[PDB]
Amino acid sequence: MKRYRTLLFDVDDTILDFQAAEALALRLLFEDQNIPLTNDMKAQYKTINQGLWRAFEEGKMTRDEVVNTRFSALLKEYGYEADGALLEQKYRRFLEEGHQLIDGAFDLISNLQQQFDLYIVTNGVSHTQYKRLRDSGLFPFFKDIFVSEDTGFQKPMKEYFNYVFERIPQFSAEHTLIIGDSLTADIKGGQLAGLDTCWMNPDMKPNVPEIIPTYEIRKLEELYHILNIENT
Repeated sequence: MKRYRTLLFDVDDTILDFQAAEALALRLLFEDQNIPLTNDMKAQYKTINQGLWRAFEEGKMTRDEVVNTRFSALLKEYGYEADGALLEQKYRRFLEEGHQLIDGAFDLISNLQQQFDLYIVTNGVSHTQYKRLRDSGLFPFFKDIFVSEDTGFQKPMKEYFNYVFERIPQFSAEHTLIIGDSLTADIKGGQLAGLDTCWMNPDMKPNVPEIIPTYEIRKLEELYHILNIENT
């Protein structure tokens, strides 16, 4: 039977609770600006932010443009003249203080480190991901951290994965699994790159693009059975 050797983990909403970090950072940003954060505004922020990150994944926008325009795009249509780069800098500081964990992530990663080689694969801002991984105690369990900004490309692009593969000693695709919550960055990314994929989908979101993962789970602890190792 197949035994994976190398696990590539996405960060946000895979092992760290990015939703929680985002929720806190948005609240604090809007309090900082003394602007009421209505349900309608929060919903539009999420749609705008999602569309801009997708444009970046697709190669249609730089990440800097994504993060430096999302808050000006939102506030401008609600009638506020806003400096998108300044708002992002404030948001960024608050986001970098949120290192909430996904349920079971610490115990899972600690257990897997004993039997597999673990790596991080992320499109997130390098400083932000390093800091949140350090603060949550996850950082030392990973052999390396591969950030899109070093590569010239981003998940799901095949060239991002080429960069990662060249930097894993004795890399074998057949013995590698990528685990992440994004159909578009992680699952499409891994599939393109010749990897088995594991979709973290706790909320049983639909698969609108029909990007089919090798596995789909709701909780990280379901990995023990997929990886065929005993939980401890």
